Amino acid sequence: VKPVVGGVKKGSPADQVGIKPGDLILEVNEGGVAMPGAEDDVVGKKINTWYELVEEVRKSQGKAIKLKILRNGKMIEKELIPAKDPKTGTYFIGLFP
Amino acid sequence: EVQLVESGGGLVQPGRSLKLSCAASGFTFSNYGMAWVRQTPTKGLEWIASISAGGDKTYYGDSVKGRFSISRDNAKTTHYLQMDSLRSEDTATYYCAKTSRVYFDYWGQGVMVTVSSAETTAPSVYPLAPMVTLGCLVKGYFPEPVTVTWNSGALSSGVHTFPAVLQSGLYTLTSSVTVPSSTWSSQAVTCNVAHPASSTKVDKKIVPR
Amino acid sequence: QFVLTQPNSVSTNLGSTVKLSCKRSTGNIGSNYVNWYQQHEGRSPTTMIYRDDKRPDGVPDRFSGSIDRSSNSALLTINNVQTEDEADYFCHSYSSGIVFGGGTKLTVLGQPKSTPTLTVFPPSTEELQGNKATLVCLISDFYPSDVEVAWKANGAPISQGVDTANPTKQGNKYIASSFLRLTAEQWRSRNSFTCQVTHEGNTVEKSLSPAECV
Repeated sequence: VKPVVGGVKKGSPADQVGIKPGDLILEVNEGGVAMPGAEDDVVGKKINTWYELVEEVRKSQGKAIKLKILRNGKMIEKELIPAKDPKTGTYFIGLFP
Repeated sequence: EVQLVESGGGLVQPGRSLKLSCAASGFTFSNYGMAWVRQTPTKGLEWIASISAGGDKTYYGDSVKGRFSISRDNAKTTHYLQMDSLRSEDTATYYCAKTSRVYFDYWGQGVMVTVSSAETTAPSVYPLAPMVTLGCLVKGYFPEPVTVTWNSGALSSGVHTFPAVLQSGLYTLTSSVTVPSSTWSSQAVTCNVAHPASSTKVDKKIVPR
Repeated sequence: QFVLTQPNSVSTNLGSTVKLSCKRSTGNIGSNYVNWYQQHEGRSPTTMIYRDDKRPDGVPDRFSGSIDRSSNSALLTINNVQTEDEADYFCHSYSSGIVFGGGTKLTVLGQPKSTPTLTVFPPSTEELQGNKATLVCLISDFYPSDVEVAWKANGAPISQGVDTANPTKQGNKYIASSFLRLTAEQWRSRNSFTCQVTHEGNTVEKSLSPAECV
């Protein structure tokens, strides 16, 4: 399959950030300020199978992440914090496909 | 398996220069930045320099006022610290360390830089003969460090290399290994002494003299 | 830009929980990641904790990290502390520069008393050819770490020419060494030298003699 954005839960992390539907998500990487000399270190993963996304959301462990994605063809990077759910306690962003 | 093997240390006079090397392997070199960090007993850990994965961004710590420059040779999977205008206070053990965005994930074994106008002095090595315990004696060297192995590292368990004493400006230490007497009764046993600052390496077979 | 302050030393007990603190002098601690490194005596550092609270694979799960923003401090917690945990621990963070704490030395009392093992070696013929003689006394497998080292010749205390190293930990226990600088003639003169070590009020000694049983 292919990982495409469809729905955005209002008020959820991505909604507070600015993710709009219909985006192609390429990469998910570690977030937060990096130490000098290590900005270009690769820790993230270039995604394609949509489950690689949700896998890399469980790896997030509630820590901030960057998303390198496509807006009508141009590359754009947005970073956010997955929120701890008050029910079963799972990190979410609010990103329906 | 990840390996960071440092070389290029030793003794240098105040006001001179020394270049250090860190040979990397066991991971994609060009995917990660590298750094140099020094250590002393009195000042603890002090960050020295970092260089980015693409070699195009460099970062210097405020312990060195631009006197050091960092470089990386991606074809040799190595990186370098050029240390100019060296000072007594720059004497330290220098480590290279691989980065992963937010921390130093692996450290090299360390190499020692000593800033001193005393000459390098090579050790005199003597064999110490009486299960069984055998030893190698590294008498009267300067500066630190020395390395001792047994049978080129094929004897690794049972080895003790003892901290040196310092007297009249020269270090002396002893290293020992314990083996079954049946071991001593067969294959030759040799200690291997390396003094990086004099670039010397000695093997001594321990004979039941 | 900021400094990280660590205690000089902490002493705890085998099996206890112990918390090591790391306080940031200026700027909110949560504004950048904190990491923790373990360094054994004479060895390279290894990672205990990175990214505030993640545990590298290979590290026992009795280590955990946390961030206390109210005290602007990072915390390394060790549950069920073990004697193999004696080591130096450095905290680490960064912003525009990279900053280390001054290091905390962790001592764990309460491990088993260890009476020393003694190994002694005479001078080599090769060294005597140069008219010198060095007597070697190796002291290992002892705990705790204070020792008084004394040498005897024919039972009388000898001070001149003695160099004794401070004990050091290697692996799980402590080691020490002592050297006697002699001339070839001083070594040939008496028919006994003794390395004497006193430990926890108990004394162990072994002697060396220029003779031969035959």
